Amino acid sequence: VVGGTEAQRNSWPSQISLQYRSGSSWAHTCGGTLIRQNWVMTAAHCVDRELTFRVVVGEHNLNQNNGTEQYVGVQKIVVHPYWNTDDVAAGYDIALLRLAQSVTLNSYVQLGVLPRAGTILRNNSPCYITGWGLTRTNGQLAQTLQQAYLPTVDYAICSSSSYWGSTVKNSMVCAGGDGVRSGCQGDSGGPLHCLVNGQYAVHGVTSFVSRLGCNVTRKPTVFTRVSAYISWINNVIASN
Ligand SMILES: [Ca+2]
Repeated sequence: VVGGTEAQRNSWPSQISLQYRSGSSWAHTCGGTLIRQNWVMTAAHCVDRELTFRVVVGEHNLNQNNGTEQYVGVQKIVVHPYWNTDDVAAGYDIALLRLAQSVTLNSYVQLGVLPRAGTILRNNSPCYITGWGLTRTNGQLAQTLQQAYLPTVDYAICSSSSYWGSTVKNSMVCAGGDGVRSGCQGDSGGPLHCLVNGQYAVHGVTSFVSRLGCNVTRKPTVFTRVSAYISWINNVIASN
C-alpha cells in the first residue's frame, strides 16, 4: 500500500497474510480475506507458483509476535477455471483456499462480509484497501498492516481511454488513481473494504496495477469484483 497509514490492530479482522515457505523461513507474498473458518478468498495469480503456502490470521506486524496470530496450512487450492496466468486483464483473478484446519474467531479473526451478488458501487464510493504490500513502487513490504482510502471509479470512467480503457472489465472494480495512494505488490489477493449502508463489505480482491508503477495518476488499482463471483464462491464451498 503506497500512501497508506498503519491500520489499527482490530480494524480489519478478515485480512490474512498469505505466505510461502522459503528455506527455513516464511515470506509474505499476498493478502487474502477469510470468508469461512476454513476458507480464504484471494487472487488466483497469488497461488500460481508451485510453492508451499500457509495462511496467517490475526496478523498485524510481520516481523514480531503480536500475540494474536494463528498459523494454518493450505489444504486445497481452487483457482477459478477460467483464470489464465498470461492474461490478468481477462479477469477471473480469484481463488479459494481450504485451510488444513478451521481458525478460531475473535476480535482479530473474523469472517469478511461479502456483498450481495451483482452489487456495483456508485462512482466515488468510500473504500479502504489493506495489506502488507510495498509502500512505494519497487519498494519494500510494510512491517505493519497498512490501509489507504481509495474511492471507487465506476466502470464507465475506468474503462475510458484516459484510464484503463478496455484493459478493465465489468467483472472488476477500480479504486484510487490519485497518483499518491494505491495498492502495490504484496497487497494482491487482499481486500478492498467498501462502506455500503453503514457496513463495510469486501467488494474487491486486489488484482493489478499499472506496469508504470503502483501509484499512477488515472491508473487506479484494479480488483476482481467480488459481487460477480458470489455463485462461484458458494459453489466451491458447497462441494469442497
Ligand atoms: Ca506478528
